Amino acid sequence: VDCALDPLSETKCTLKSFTVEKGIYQTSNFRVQPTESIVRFPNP
Amino acid sequence: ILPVSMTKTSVDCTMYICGDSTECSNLLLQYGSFCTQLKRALTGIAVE
Repeated sequence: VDCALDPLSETKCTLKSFTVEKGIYQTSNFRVQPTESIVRFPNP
Repeated sequence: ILPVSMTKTSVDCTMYICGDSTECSNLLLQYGSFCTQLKRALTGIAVE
């Protein structure tokens, strides 16, 4: 099984079974990627 | 008076340890994944 194919695949990856019982499985986190980057060096 | 529940609390691995640090996030796992065990115990805290 792939560990990042589908959420079920990752749950199998973490609890380490293909016969996984019924329950809430926190796997990992997520933080939304930076939609944009702004840089302003101090501004004759 | 009886305190019955702590605050369920969790830590992100990279976001805490490295956040934006790509070098830290990369070098974290090669040094181990302690945060995983930290976190199962924390999740157990919460769920128990």
